[PDB]
Amino acid sequence: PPTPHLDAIERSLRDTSPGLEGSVWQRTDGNRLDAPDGDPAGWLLQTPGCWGDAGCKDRAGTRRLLDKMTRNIADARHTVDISSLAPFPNGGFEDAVVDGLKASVAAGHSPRVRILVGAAPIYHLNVVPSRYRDELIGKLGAAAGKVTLNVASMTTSKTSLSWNHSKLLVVDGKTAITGGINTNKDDYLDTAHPVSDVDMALSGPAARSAGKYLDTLWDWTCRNASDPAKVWLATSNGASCMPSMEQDEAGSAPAEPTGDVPVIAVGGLGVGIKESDPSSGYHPDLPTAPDTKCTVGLHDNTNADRDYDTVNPEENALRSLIASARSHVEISQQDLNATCPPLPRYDIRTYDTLAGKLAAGVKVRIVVSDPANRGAVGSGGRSQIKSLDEISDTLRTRLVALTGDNEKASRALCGNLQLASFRSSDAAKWADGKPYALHHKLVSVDDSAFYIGSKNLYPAWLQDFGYIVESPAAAQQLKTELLDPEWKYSQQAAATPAGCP
Ligand SMILES: CCCC(=O)OC[C@H](COP(=O)(O)O)OC(=O)CCC
Repeated sequence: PPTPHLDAIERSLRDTSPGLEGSVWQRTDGNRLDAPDGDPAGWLLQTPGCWGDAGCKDRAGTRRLLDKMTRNIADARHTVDISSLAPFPNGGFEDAVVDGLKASVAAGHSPRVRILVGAAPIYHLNVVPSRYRDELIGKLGAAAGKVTLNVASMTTSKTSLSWNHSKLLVVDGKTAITGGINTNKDDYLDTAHPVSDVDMALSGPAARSAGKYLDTLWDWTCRNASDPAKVWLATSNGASCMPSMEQDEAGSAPAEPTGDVPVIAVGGLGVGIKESDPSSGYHPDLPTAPDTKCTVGLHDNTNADRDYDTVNPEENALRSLIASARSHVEISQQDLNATCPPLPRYDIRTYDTLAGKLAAGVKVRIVVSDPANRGAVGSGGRSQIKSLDEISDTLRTRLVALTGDNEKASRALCGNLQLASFRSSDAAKWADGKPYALHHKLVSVDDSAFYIGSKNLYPAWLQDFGYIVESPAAAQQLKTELLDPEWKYSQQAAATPAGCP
């Protein structure tokens, strides 16, 4: 079974980060999209899960995701590995962890558990590692004595604004849930205006790849607990820091296959974990582009740092995913552009790839969060543009820079671009009155290969992770369950750019 899209991505990653293969990125065969029997598309865990229901009575997607998290942890024989943006998991998310651990201990196991969050410098952490550990111990009750906890909050770079943004739940190195959902009450659990998000569940060797990736983050975290400005660490039962928990669990034999799905795991190390991939020959033609009305003051790691690429293969992974599309690409995001300053407004190479596809007649669709979404720096569902023209107009100038003339750029822009903000029903806003917020980090290409993960397409220099799947059957489930319903309702919020019929 051919995988032309995974092949193009694999070439990009091996030229970018050959040294990081097997830790920060890895291609595997034999994975299974982990759907419960009777629900073939249940591996796709969308939230809140109320397509075409403006009042969203039944938050059935959020209940399936928590149910799935609880069940995967309950099955744990050996290791539980959790990462997210701060805060530590609370609400139903903590209940899922606590309930799962009690069940695993009750089945006679003594699981080791890593819970890592990334914290921004300006962010104040109400519940710190030691307090969170203590809450866990208390709710676990008698079971705590059999549970080895490592809990840690971390920040890799104050100046380059870098900390963990990956959203992972890996159990025994063989099941993995990942995506864009924060294990964080307020965003998804207790509001009549809940953010729209998506996760996926798999099993197989690509779960071990996620495990390896978290070992990389914990090697750094354990070592840099020597600097409490960077790492806060708490363990239970006198346990040591466990930097290589996933490698110890893997052992010598290679991961066993669970199905037939080929997957590329790929993350990135942000800034301040590893300066560069010492074995990488990557030497790119970095784009000479200016920006209309923003210049980043910080050093532009997205658009002008070779070394950053070599330790962040996810950014080239996403670009070569779009580059790989022969027919059509769907981009469903919270944002394509970033707030500038502090970060660059956009990823030049990404917009050049998109423009190149518009000029080749490849259909491009961009659905982002509504610009009416104002939030704080990390609100989730917030928008970082004031208008959708800040995407189309950028696509235009990058088209003119390529095609030569503006007329040719209009036949490309108006002919091949669909640009909208997110809706999940016929209502323009929630029946709550507040607007729809989108939190996807999703790219789909030719209904064959897709990315689901935590890594946004807008510039951020955080540590992220995600999976690229190539499977015509799985992209078809993705199209039916998410992409078609998304466009069915977000086209009522479509943009028609400047200079177009
Ligand atoms: C600031 C540059 C990194 C960034 O942009 O951070 C976005 C992230 C949320 O990202 P997202 O989930 O909305 O895509 O917020 C945070 O990590 C900071 C919260 C205090």
